[PDB]
Amino acid sequence: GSSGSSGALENLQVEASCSVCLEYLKEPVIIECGHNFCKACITRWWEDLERDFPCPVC
Ligand SMILES: [Zn+2]
Ligand SMILES: [Zn+2]
Repeated sequence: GSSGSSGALENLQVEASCSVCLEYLKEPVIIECGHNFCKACITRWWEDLERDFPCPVC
């Protein structure tokens, strides 16, 4: 029996995470919009050279 693992009780550290899969990453791709996107995701949409395109999530 071991409790106390996850939670925001108290810790000096900030991190982000994808929006689609909601996975924890070290360096999330912050597109123009701002939302977080992982290579696995950001890629699914950024498949073509459609640089000019609105955020999918928004
Ligand atoms: Zn993702
Ligand atoms: Zn967005």
